[PDB]
Amino acid sequence: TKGLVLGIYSKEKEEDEPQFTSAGENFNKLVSGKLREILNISGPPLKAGKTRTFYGLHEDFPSVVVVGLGKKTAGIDEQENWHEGKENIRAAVAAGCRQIQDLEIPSVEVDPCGDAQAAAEGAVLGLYEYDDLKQKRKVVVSAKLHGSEDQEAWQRGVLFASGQNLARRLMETPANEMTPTKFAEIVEENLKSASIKTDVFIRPKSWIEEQEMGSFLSVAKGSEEPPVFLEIHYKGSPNASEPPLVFVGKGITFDSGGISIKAAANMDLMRADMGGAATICSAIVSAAKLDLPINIVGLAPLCENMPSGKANKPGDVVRARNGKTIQVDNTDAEGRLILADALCYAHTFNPKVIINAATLTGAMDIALGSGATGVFTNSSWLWNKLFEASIETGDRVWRMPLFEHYTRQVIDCQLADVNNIGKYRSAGACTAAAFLKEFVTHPKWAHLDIAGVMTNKDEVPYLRKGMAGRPTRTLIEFLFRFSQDS
Amino acid sequence: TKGLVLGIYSKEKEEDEPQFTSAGENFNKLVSGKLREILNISGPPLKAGKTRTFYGLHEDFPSVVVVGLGKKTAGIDEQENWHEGKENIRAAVAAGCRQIQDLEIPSVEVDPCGDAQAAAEGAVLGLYEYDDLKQKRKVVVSAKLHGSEDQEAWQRGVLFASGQNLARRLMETPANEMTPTKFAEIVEENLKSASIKTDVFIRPKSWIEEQEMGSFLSVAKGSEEPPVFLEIHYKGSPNASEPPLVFVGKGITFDSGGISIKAAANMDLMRADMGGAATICSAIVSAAKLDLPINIVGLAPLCENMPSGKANKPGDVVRARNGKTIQVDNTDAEGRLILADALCYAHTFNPKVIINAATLTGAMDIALGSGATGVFTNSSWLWNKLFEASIETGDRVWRMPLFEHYTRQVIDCQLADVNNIGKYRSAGACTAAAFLKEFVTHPKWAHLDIAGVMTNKDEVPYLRKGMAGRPTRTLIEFLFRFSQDS
Ligand SMILES: C[C@H](CS)C(=O)N1C[C@@H](Sc2ccccc2)C[C@H]1C(=O)O
Ligand SMILES: C[C@H](CS)C(=O)N1C[C@@H](Sc2ccccc2)C[C@H]1C(=O)O
Ligand code: NA
Ligand code: NA
Ligand SMILES: [Zn+2]
Ligand SMILES: [Zn+2]
Ligand SMILES: [Zn+2]
Ligand SMILES: [Zn+2]
Repeated sequence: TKGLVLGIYSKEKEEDEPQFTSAGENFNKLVSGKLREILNISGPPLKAGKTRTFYGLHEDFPSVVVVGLGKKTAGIDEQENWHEGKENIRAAVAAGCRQIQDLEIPSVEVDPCGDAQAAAEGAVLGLYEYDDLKQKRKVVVSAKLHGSEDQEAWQRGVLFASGQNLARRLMETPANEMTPTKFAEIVEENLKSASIKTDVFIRPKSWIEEQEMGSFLSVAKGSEEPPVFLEIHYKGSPNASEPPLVFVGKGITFDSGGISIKAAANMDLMRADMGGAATICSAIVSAAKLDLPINIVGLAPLCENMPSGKANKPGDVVRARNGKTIQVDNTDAEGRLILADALCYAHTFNPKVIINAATLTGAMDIALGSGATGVFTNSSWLWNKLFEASIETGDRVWRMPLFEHYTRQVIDCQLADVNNIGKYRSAGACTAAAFLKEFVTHPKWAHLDIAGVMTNKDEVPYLRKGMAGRPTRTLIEFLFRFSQDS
Repeated sequence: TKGLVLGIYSKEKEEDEPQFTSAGENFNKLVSGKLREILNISGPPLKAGKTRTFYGLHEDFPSVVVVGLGKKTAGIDEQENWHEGKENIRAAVAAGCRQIQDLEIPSVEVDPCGDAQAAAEGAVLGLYEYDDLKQKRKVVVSAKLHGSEDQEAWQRGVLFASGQNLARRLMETPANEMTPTKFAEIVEENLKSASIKTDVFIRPKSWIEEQEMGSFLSVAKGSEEPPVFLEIHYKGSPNASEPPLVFVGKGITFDSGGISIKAAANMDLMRADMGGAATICSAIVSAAKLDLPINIVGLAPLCENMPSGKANKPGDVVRARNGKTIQVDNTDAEGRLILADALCYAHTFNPKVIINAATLTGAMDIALGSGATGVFTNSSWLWNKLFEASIETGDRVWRMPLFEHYTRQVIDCQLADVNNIGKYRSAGACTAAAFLKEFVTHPKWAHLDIAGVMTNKDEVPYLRKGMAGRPTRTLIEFLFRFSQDS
């Protein structure tokens, strides 16, 4: 059994009937107009993201799912900050593929819908499900481009989507499996499979201690799970000495909050508190697969945050790699602690830019939810590049303020140079960002608080319920454009 | 006794000593160099916002307070989104005036510090205190410009600051005094004192019922305090038919949350839940005092949100003026309910723009705190105008997303067209904004969630602890520039 997903646009006022994509019209022609005929008979027109299934139209395609693509000329939506057409395609195709999968069809050919990359992303992101630990699973669906004219674009979409799906897998996987060591090993095998122009160092605790990362170590010690500092190098630049772009990701494989223990409700989701590491590492893996002509370094401090007889204690003062002391008033604000040391280390690479990602604050979720990743940056150039890339990917970013106003609230510290929690409970994502900035001197640094986009329920149509792996594609697009432009 | 506030800048590397402002150097000359001499003797240089008091330098000024103005050439700070020099002046002067007041001196002359408006704002905003109900009060200080060359700029500052102080007074005043009726009467007398080219209508409940404002009425009915719909007109345009700019403000004189009752802790601050009305009305009063050549309409639905035998009940469905039904799942999300009707009414004026302000969500506070007012708008032109004005005033704004992503979460309603609370608890300010947008069809609408800037502790140096009256000056500046530019 082989399924087929075909797109149809919303009817324009000047048109007598909704128009099929080129593939749709061709298939209709192939079946002597039976597709149009049955679609007409089926009832109301298919709107954006809606689907309808027709059976027995062609011996090779017992199941044909037509999906609504919305307005054919839908481009950049000035109000939504994204290319609407691409988003329509991703959603429609995802919906179509899910329908094919529900019919238990193992193979599906997908209409490029005028944008093969978007179509591929919809199919690949849409079909993804982390079901490795389930006895009962949906049929594995192999999605392929319908036709052979948009191959590179289609594969580009598969690549981008696969990068995000890698992040989703890493985030979704339970923490007892996805330990710091396991995460590092999976990223290592993926990066090495992507290109041999790579180096991966799964730095052990001894190295971390040697690097004087007391902040990171303070978080890790509460747990019996060994911490690791993942360092990955992708040497894509023609010039080996070319300064690299450095990505840093919060890799808390599991966050119980530590002594400042979290509430039980939905704490299981904290297995994705390493989403920052997942997204930046996956983006680098994808950059390597794209063979981007740039040098990139990925840094991911990985550990668990657990309560125990040797765990971080509220009030404890720890020393970051840069010598700055930190008062750990709340052990559940551990992401900024490990990032302090990772960000310090990031400067040793004399990077062109430093971008960190982290499921850093619930405040970010309360601020923008899953609508967009919050971006704190001291460079409007960098903000604009990330923003422009997000318009293309649809995985939106929204700028958040890096004001001294917030810095003042974290450096007002009773015992040390900086407190790991603001003196007020307001603007949690902003004070967390201000804290990170105290460990950054680089002129082009961007902090992405992805706590709000850590999961998906139904907000992003082409992502099934679960860890979202956002905004991996936006980072990939950013890297791609940087390798071409910047 | 008459005090004197003089400014001194931070020493530049090329300078041999920190430089006084023109007024400072002149005074020093007047006292034969004794000011410089004593300042030198006093110790370390005065940094931005710091002050030092010197006594007996001149028979007419027994107390002279020198204040640090920071870098003389401090201009627009690209990272802080404000004119740093103006902010330095406001803070320094406020500090100086507070010192003069502590010395119980009733009159103070203030150095224009190279920017008389900023100096005036610092003095007027800085000295303000709502102490009408206190037996023990600080000495009333009369601040005046030192010299007579920067009079218009100084008075402009006093005007802007007075506008904000009016908002602060309205917000700070206890709700049993600042009732809907009282608020309306105070705004009325202030607007009428500002210009005779005005009309004020304190619309009674009967009018509100006539206007079919069922949403607004649903909120008000729980309380015995009569609701009023304040409608103010400022006819500043040379052309009476010139479309007006319409401002709308949430005027909940007191919010107990209603049946969805609030927690006791700090609920007293909800006497400022009419801050939206306070800021937009005050801005209009100030626009009138500035005699801006534009037509402006101010709309402020005013009422209390109280629990009682006839109060809004969770689940109740009310009908807005535009016929849209609203499911009131949480009676404490009442601001959007009254704004729905006010925003609908705003369209009847065929306005050029519609800007509403409201202490709408705690989510906004969690998002940006008092760092900046969150601005939701469907017009980048409008956003940019507000942003540019905020750079000048220092009362910053930060854009927040108006995405369908959030709309979907409020129109997913069990009983009606729209639910007054999102289906998820994330992005509270965004879903609240999305709710408002369902009552807006205008192409240039901006919603300002000022919940985070409702109060000040010490974030804004020139504002004493209490209701902040923000971002009144930014609205005034916006209006001023619009009357000149747009
Ligand atoms: C998503 C983050 C990172 S794991 C997180 O859970 N935080 C960070 C801080 S916020 C915070 C909460 C209360 C007082 C001070 C800060 C602690 C914890 C929390 O919200 O209680
Ligand atoms: C500042 C605002 C306006 S008065 C406010 O207090 N809200 C608005 C809503 S948010 C909300 C809270 C829980 C569920 C749904 C929405 C209710 C109340 C609150 O936070 O509990
Ligand atoms: Na995980
Ligand atoms: Na009040
Ligand atoms: Zn935590
Ligand atoms: Zn965490
Ligand atoms: Zn309320
Ligand atoms: Zn309220």
